[PDB]
Formats: sequence, C-alpha cells, structure tokens
Amino acid sequence: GSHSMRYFFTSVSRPGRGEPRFIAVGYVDDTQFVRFDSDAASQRMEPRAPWIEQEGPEYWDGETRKVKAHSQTHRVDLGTLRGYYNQSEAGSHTVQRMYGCDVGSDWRFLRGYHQYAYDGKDYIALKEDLRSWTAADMAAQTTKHKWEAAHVAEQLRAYLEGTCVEWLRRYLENGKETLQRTDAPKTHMTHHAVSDHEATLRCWALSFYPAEITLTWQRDGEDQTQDTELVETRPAGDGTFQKWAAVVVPSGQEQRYTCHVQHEGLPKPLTLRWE
Amino acid sequence: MIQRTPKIQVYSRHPAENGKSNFLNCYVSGFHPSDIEVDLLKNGERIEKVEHSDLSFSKDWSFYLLYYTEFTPTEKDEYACRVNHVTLSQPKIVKWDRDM
Amino acid sequence: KLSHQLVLL
Repeated sequence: GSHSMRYFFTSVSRPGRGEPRFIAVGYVDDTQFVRFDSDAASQRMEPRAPWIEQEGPEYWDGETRKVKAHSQTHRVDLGTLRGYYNQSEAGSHTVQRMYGCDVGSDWRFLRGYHQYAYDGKDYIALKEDLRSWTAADMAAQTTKHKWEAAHVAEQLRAYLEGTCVEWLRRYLENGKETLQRTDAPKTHMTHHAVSDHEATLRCWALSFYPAEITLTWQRDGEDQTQDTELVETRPAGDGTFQKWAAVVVPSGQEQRYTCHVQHEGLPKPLTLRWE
Repeated sequence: MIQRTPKIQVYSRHPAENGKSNFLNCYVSGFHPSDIEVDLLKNGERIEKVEHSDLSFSKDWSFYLLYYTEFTPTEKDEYACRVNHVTLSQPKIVKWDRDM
Repeated sequence: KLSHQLVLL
C-alpha cells in the first residue's frame, strides 16, 4: 500500500541549435500522468492518464505556467553550471531534477526528496531530514551556500509535507481503479538447449503491477546471483510490466534449480520447480 | 563526460500468435546521454507509425524509452530494433526472438 | 501538483 508521486525534469543544451530542450513527466507510483515537451507544438502541460483529464482548466493553466517556470530555471542553471565548471559552449550538457513525496498504506507522509544531477552525476540532494543538503563536489557546495542563505529547504519541506501529500491522495482516489490495484505476476519457466550438453533456464514474470519485483535462481538452495542474467524490468505497454532471469545449466541438472518470485501481489513468495 | 550504454529489448506485448494483432516493443534503458536513435524494422525496412514514450529516468539518473508499434506476426516476417547512441561504434541491431 | 517555488543552482 505505499505510494509515491514523482516529477522528473530533463534539460539538454544544444549549442547554436536553439534553446535547451526541456522534457518533464509526472508519475504516481509506476503510472505516468502528465508530460511537457518544449519542442512540442501545444506548449501546454498535457494529460497522460485517463484520471487526470477530469481536472479543470485552472489546473491545466496553472501546471502549464509552473512547468514553463521550471523550464526557465533549468535554462539559467545550464548557464550557471557552465560557469562553475569552466566549460565552453562547444558541448551539449544535461541537467536533471527529480522531486516528490511518499506516503504509507495509511496515506500519511513518509519521506520527501528533491535532487539534481549534472551530466549524469549527483550534484545536490535534499537529505531525509529535509533540513540539510548533500553536495557532491565543490561546485555543488556553492549552490549549497546560496540555498542555505535563501532558506530553500524550508520552502521545499512545506511543499513536500503539504501540497505534495494532499494531491497524491487526490490522484490516488480519482484514479483508484488504475492506481490502487495490484496485479500479481503470472510466472513460468522456459527451457531451451544451447548445445548437446547445456540448456538455458529462463524464469518469467508477466502482467504484474506495480513494477517492484525480485526474481532469483537457487541451485540446491544456494543463490546463483553471480551466474544469473537479469534484464531490466520492462513495460508491456498496457500499464503492466515484465521481467525475466536466466541461467545456463548442465543438461541433466534442471531438477537442482528453482526460481523464487517476490511481489506484493502474491500472498506468499513463489517457488517454481522442474519437477 | 559520463556515458552509459543503452540496454535494448525487443519483445511483443502479448504471447505472439501468427495472424493475431499484437504490439512490437523496443525498450531502451540505462543510457546516458539522452540523444538516441531507435528504429523498428520489418524485414530490413524502417517502420513508420512508430510511437515512443516520454523521456524519463531512474534513481541513478539513467534514461529509458519505449518505442512501439501495432503489428501482426507471421511465420515469415522478421522484426528487429536498430539503436544508435554515442556509446555504440555502429548501430546495434537486435532481432525479435519470440521463443524465449 | 507542481511546486511554484523558483529554485536556481
């Protein structure tokens, strides 16, 4: 029953080919519900989930205004970081920001976060007390000093503990058919020879939501984690997710291997066997 | 500058069955930077009508994208996904294997 | 809902 709301922002500079490209998406748990693309024609925040379309024009006008505002800060931020790092305009660079809040099964506030990355590396992050910052390098310390003098964490903590929690609950209620479901994985194993003496064992989980899942292989009860191929959890395209784990084993030894599946939709963890 | 290679997956939404309409997916994850070229191929040719998801990223800041198109599998038709990225010396083509 | 606060690095 735990839930998150998260906003993700990406701005990428493109020297002498216009203003930076800004893309923004919003999620409730593993379900996208809004997008903004600075290259798209609408120049509006757009719905991406059925249950958010019911919001009135005040909502859409205001979220468009605010997301364009985020677009403008990240545009200044790209210039700021160029200065902090003595970088020219020969290069495209990337700023990323993520913030949001978590509630428990009781829908009361759990924790909040607000993070930045520059060119793929941690830059600065709000710590879990929502009072202090983690600055990754000397440039981010400069930001930290400015944000402490400007009392940035106070203002974020008020948003994260208030507005963020209240609208997460609203969205959870309005989209409860979509959001408050749990779809347990449908699981099976496949077997295919790779030679006259070896076979691929692959453990599948399909049609599950939310995306959180654990698949492990054991051999005679011993975890084979170092020997397992694990693909990244992937979307089916319909709001559910897929995952598999494979080992290559000696033909004859299939009965030693078991797959173990953990997901919140299963009353108990599953063990799949070759007998 | 950080560079992370895209992890590419080609797969159908539902168990593939010849003559029954389905969805062909190409999911690329864990890459950085975000500039990437993805095409779906039918017997060598670029599929137009491909849609793709909005750019998002994981807790480690690496990006993911889903490219997809409606299709009807047949026995004879070959489907593949072609990805190019700064981390790849030439485009990487992953064929669809329906029997995994 | 989005935050109205302006945040600059």
